[PDB]
Amino acid sequence: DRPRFSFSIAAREGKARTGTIEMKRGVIRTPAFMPVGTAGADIILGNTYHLMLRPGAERIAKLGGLHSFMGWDRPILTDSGGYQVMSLSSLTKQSEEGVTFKMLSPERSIEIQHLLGSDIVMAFDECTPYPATPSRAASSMERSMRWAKRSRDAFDSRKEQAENAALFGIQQGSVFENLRQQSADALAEIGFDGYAVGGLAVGEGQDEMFRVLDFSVPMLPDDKPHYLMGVGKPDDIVGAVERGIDMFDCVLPTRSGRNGQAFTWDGPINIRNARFSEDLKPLDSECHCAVCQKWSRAYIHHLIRAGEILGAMLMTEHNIAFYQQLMQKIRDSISEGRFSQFAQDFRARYFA
Amino acid sequence: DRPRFSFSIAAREGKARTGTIEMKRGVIRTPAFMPVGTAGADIILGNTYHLMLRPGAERIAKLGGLHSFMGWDRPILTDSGGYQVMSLSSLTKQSEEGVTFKMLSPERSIEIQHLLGSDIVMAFDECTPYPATPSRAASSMERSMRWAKRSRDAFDSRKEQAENAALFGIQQGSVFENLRQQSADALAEIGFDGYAVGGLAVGEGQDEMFRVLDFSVPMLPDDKPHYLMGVGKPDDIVGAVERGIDMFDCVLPTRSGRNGQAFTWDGPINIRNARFSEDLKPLDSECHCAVCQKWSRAYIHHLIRAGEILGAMLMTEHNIAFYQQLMQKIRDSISEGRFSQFAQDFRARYFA
Ligand SMILES: Nc1nc2c(CCc3ccccc3)c3nc[nH]c3cc2c(=O)[nH]1
Ligand SMILES: Nc1nc2c(CCc3ccccc3)c3nc[nH]c3cc2c(=O)[nH]1
Ligand SMILES: [Zn+2]
Ligand SMILES: [Zn+2]
Repeated sequence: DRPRFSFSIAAREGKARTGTIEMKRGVIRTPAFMPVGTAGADIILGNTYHLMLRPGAERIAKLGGLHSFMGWDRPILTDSGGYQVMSLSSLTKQSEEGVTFKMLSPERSIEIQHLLGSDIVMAFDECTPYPATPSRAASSMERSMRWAKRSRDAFDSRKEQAENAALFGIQQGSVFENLRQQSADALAEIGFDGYAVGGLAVGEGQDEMFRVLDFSVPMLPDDKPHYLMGVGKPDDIVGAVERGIDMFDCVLPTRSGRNGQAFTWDGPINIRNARFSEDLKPLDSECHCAVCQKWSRAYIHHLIRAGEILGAMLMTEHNIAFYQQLMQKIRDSISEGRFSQFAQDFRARYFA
Repeated sequence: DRPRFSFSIAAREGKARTGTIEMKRGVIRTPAFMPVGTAGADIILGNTYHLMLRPGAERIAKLGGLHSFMGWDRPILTDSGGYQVMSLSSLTKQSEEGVTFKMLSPERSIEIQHLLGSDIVMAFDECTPYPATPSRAASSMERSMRWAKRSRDAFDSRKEQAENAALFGIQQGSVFENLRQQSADALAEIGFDGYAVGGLAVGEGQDEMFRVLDFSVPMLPDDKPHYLMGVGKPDDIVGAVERGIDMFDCVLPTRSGRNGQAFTWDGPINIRNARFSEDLKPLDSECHCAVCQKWSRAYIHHLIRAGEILGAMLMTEHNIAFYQQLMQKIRDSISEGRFSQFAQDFRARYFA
């Protein structure tokens, strides 16, 4: 049987790495993109915030857990819920115990993720608002580090979870190198199975994010996976892999798919635009996905313009397939020692 | 090679028949349900009214026709467009030449369907409003019969269409037996490849529709397929097959699928209802579709309640699959001489 958690690096190029995470439910090839399970990927995302509200974490456990519920027997990552409460909820009330909204604490977060049955459990953190002064960023980071220890203990107190899932710590510190170093030191001292770079993809722009990644990723344990949360556009991913990131999630493939935007090797396109009404080429000339095997930009443009659900499904299937082809190309080129050439070739074509 | 059009009846029970329509692009097993191609079926529907407006019939021909456009190389039926103009358009203006809206004529209808490339072409008729007085129903029917002859001639003037497609005449006459007889006589004298019962599914209720079918279907040529337009609910189809109908279309599978209603052997259910929030059974216990193979009512209820497009796609896939399983069961039981028992068993379970 596979171990509970084992990360091995098969090849490197500069700061980039490619390898595998072994877990009881399957293997995850890295760098990995992790799509929302609500729709090939090796791991999908559960929506902790939505699930604790409908139908509730207890109801999901009663239904047999998220794997059974969603019909997905491979690994599932779940976020810890505070980021989502802090962005999509009202009348939020924060304190050292946790957050109240209309009480999510480290312990409750971990228990919710346990009842959901997810394989990769995120520590309960505070995604510090951007921008932030040094003092507020430090205060926030210090509380997240106390909350990280409380998450560690809650996770270790549940035998089924401690023996079958994995726990990731989330680095905070806003854009400040010394706070990122302190956060990294505190996490490493607690000890986690993986480490996420939190508090980015919060409006900072790609230049600032890349700058923060430049000094932040090397503070994490090299021998454990690095998860950049909430990122990102295809060029964000390529640049973040260049900076040592192993795992990604982003709202873009599914949000774009529902709003008429398709990702291609030549950049994104809005398929609703009239220039596609008679374009017989598939969404992308090279894409191996099923949509691109059967249908033209013209027919997908027509479905979406007509309001047919089929169109949004075909766009979403293509976008998710495109992201996985991107990750496959990143892994192959790292493994073959030509990732640097690939990144240059990707950006020249993607931005042309 | 298959012929342009050949209908053969393999077995009968009472007025019910089962058999096949051979056409150059494929075989159609009857009784047949014909789903909207905009999403196994043997024939799909093109939306003449929408397509003549976006992107236009000429643009579809420029793109290679509807088979190429939709990625579907099997038969396609198209309606003649007037029913749709008369129900979904504004500022309609009618005359002996045709209908003007914001000029669809028999000749233009046929040419539009030719440019679309459909395999089964509907005569350009007037679906008489319901209810209607004898005099208005007769006037309307008499114009549709003149229009049927004009459709015949337009169809025969286009060599590629006359040699590769099929043309159906549409009986009108509202609920009046003598007008239905006159309409049937006029169509048979013109001569068509199949005959549709038009002017039903316009609000009359199942009792009245079945009454009209009782005397109307036997006026049509027995040796040609009978197409009841716009029908219907599963119990409508079963009863119409009992009355000699061979072909059906209906908005229900796709409209229901987008609004939370799933058809089952035990009747329809609204999956959004709270009673399904913890129901681990598939949408239907017997259904062989992929959705019912993998997912519970509970998870589909959750997707739809959450607004996820995945849910509406899974409901639609199930509903269309259910209709085709219904038709398969009708064909098998007719062919095995137990359709009467089947209809009784279907209604007892469906309405229980
Ligand atoms: N816990 C946490 N989540 C973040 C997310 C959501 C990632 C997520 C993972 C899995 C499911 C849903 C959401 C961010 N999205 C954009 N920027 C983000 C920052 C953070 C962060 O600092 N902490
Ligand atoms: N031409 C025509 N169409 C009808 C339709 C649409 C069937 C159709 C077929 C293929 C595609 C779209 C629509 C009806 N729908 C409900 N009742 C109906 C009656 C008629 C009718 O009398 N004539
Ligand atoms: Zn594709
Ligand atoms: Zn089903």
